[PDB]
Amino acid sequence: TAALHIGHLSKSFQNTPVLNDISLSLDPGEILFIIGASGCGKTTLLRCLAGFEQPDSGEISLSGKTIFSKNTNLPVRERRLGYLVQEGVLFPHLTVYRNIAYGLGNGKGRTAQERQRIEAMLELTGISELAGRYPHELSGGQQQRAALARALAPDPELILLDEPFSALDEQLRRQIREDMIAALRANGKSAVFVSHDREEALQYADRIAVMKQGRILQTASPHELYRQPADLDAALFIGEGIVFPAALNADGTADCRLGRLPVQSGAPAGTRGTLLIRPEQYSLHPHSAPAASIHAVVLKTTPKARHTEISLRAGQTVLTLNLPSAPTLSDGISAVLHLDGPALFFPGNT
Amino acid sequence: TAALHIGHLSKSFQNTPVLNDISLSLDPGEILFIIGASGCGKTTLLRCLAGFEQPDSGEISLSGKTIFSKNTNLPVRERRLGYLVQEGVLFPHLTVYRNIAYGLGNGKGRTAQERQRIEAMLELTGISELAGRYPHELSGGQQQRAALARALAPDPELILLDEPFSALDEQLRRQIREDMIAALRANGKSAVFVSHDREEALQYADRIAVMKQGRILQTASPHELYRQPADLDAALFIGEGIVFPAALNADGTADCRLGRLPVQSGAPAGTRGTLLIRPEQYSLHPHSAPAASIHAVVLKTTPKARHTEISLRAGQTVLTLNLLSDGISAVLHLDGPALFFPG
Ligand SMILES: Nc1ncnc2c1ncn2[C@@H]1O[C@H](COP(=O)(O)OP(=O)(O)OP(=O)(O)O)[C@@H](O)[C@H]1O
Ligand SMILES: Nc1ncnc2c1ncn2[C@@H]1O[C@H](COP(=O)(O)OP(=O)(O)OP(=O)(O)O)[C@@H](O)[C@H]1O
Ligand SMILES: [Ca+2]
Ligand SMILES: [Ca+2]
Ligand SMILES: [Ca+2]
Repeated sequence: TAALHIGHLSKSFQNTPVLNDISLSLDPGEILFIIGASGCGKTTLLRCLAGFEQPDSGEISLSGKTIFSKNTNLPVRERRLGYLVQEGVLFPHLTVYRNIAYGLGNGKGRTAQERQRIEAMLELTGISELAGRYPHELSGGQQQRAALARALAPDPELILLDEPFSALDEQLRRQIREDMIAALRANGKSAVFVSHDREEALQYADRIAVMKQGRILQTASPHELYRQPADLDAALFIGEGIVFPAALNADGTADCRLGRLPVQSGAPAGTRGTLLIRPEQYSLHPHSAPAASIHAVVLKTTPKARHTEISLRAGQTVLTLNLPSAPTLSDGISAVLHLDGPALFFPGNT
Repeated sequence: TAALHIGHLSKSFQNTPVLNDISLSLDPGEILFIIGASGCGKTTLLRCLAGFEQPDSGEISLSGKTIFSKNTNLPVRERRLGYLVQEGVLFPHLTVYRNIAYGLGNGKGRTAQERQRIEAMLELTGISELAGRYPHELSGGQQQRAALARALAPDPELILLDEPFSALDEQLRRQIREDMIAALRANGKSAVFVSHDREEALQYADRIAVMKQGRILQTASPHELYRQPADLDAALFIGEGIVFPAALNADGTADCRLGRLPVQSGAPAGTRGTLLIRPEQYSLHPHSAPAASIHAVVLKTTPKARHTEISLRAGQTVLTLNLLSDGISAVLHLDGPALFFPG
């Protein structure tokens, strides 16, 4: 998948303003991430789209149909989208299986086709052995995965996922996220993810909308957000940074306590502001010979948002490395791989 | 702080084993992190400590007093610890102010001392302007912080914190955890945190217990857990790693297709195994000319699991970086330009 457009949307609770003149589009098949500080309005936005909250002005359209505006306000039932709530509350008196079955057909999961879709959701999320559990019989991350499976089962053209993975250990989240998003993309599905995992957003988002106090500071690709953030607030939200008051010079540097540093800016010389350094930009020299120095050949370089993925031939194997930046090889190909420190060795009774 | 002793503790549900021969110890004022894959038994362990669940076997003692055993089983209200449940669960019919007041004195929050302590908790967690709200008027991360404020207000000698920060954006979680753990340490408090944030555990834990399928895989300092893991299983849970089939040599190197690499092991030469390299150990050379170079002097050097914390006098600042004798001269390089934001 669905297109979505939200135009000038605003929402207040009593004297409490929360969404302030928000505009946002989602293209068919697009994976959009919405991120921002606690309390900035993410869940309220999703609830306004799904019809659980009523905006007090603005417009919302979904796949070419107005669903909210000065003269329309469709019931939740008439809004063709899926919405995994941040609470992920399951029906207490239903089994995991029957929770997942709920949004398919008559809800009972008696048909072979339902059984097969439900089992596929259980396998994706790694909870097949818990199909007969009731929700009170589950850990926090097991309950989270069952809620995710139930949301995903009907495979809506648009799905809104409000922190679908926040209770899950890293390796688990990484597997589910990759398998799930590949499958959404394979099927042309549109999705909006709320996340506060910076690496997740940078890796998987087509575009990221960064919110602050009910407004959108910036909506951009991961590469543009990270390297060309609109604001210092956006820059600090998307990554760690070390900041100093600074005065811009005319030669592409700025002065700060640390020193005179090259800086990306087109503002006039004499502008005052703040300069930000990413911790990965620093190194200290000289350096000891590395534990191992190996000769390597660069096969392929692929820029990502905040790193470059390098394909390598070193010794007699090929590795892929993620590094803050690419090496300068007068050759374009000839490099030296360093290992810092001993590796670990495990005798592996496999 | 209060010391804690858990001894050969187990628990099954129905006929479903969930905690299996847990032993675990906490010295006064120690900060322990418990981590492990989803379903491994972290919350069940905490519930058994707090008396919400009853173990089948084993002993729990608190500051030297046996609280669970074959012959003893102190009710919840009698166990002198605080416990922040992974759901948080605020009292829905009380404001945030009265929720945080609840564990102080008569719960009314009418004494100047109570008002002061509630203000301290509202400020630590950044929710001062929400203190008049009810829980259903709050965002998920605000509800989480109010629940944390409520649990921390009585300042118990032992506090159990099951995922107290999981709904919070990075800057917020960093500030709250730095301020709060510094305060706990300054006051000598003992704390057990459950987390799945690896950096967090490695930075703040005095020890980390890694659980797997109901058992303790390894309990150790962050340095030991990360640099001497018990298990390729434990190694990969605590951090990333690139692996290679390798064969052990006798000079403390291992053969693998990448080369003859120095390795840490005591095993017998000839042992075939897996070599594991952490991503931080890799670099590719040569690097580009640096955008800038700043002369620096090393002030101090604090070893951590994945890096060393170095204090440096450079230009006209002191900078502290995660990246050598503590008085040496060195040069800081900056790779690429910094960003500049007009005021
Ligand atoms: N009534 C019950 N019957 C059977 N198993 C149960 C019951 N209650 C909990 N469990 C199981 O106990 C195991 C441990 O649960 P616990 O909540 O302690 O895990 P956790 O480590 O805190 O998980 P997470 O990281 O997902 O929060 C889980 O596998 C869960 O399925
Ligand atoms: N009934 C209400 N009355 C007044 N303010 C409310 C009410 N409900 C929510 N809010 C406020 O609206 C703002 C947006 O809340 P929302 O749940 O959308 O935030 P969020 O970005 O999802 O936050 P988090 O990251 O903490 O989950 C918050 O500051 C919250 O306190
Ligand atoms: Ca939210
Ligand atoms: Ca748990
Ligand atoms: Ca070989």
